[PDB]
Amino acid sequence: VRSLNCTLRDSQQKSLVMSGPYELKALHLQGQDMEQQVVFSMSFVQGEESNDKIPVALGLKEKNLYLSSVLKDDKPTLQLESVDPKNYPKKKMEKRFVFNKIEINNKLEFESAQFPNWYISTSQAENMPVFLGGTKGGQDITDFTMQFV
Repeated sequence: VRSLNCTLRDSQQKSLVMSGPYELKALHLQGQDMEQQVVFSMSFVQGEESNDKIPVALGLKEKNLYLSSVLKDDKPTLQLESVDPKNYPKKKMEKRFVFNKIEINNKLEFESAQFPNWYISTSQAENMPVFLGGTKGGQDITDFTMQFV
């Protein structure tokens, strides 16, 4: 399946890092301290494609960990999920692992295929988790830049 290596940064220049085994946190990084940032493998998977809308999976570079959207207390929730390292990545990923990457004026948004209009979001504050957020509109950050590695 075609994959790109990549880092993500929020629209406020916060870098993404592993908090626990299974959480990402977003924080202002600079310097050599930038080593500490998570590289994704972004996969081009089967789904609903327009010029504006590309379905992707987001895995960690050389880990069998994927971002998925899951119901956790009658709320769409972001988790890191372990997968069988022999079976992944796939072209037909399961729907919970699929995000629609939307280009919206040199920025990216990552909409969950599974929960429409829920986005990968970060907090304005330091050291908070990346979450699934349902409100675009000037409180949580929903847009990102992408860098190639």
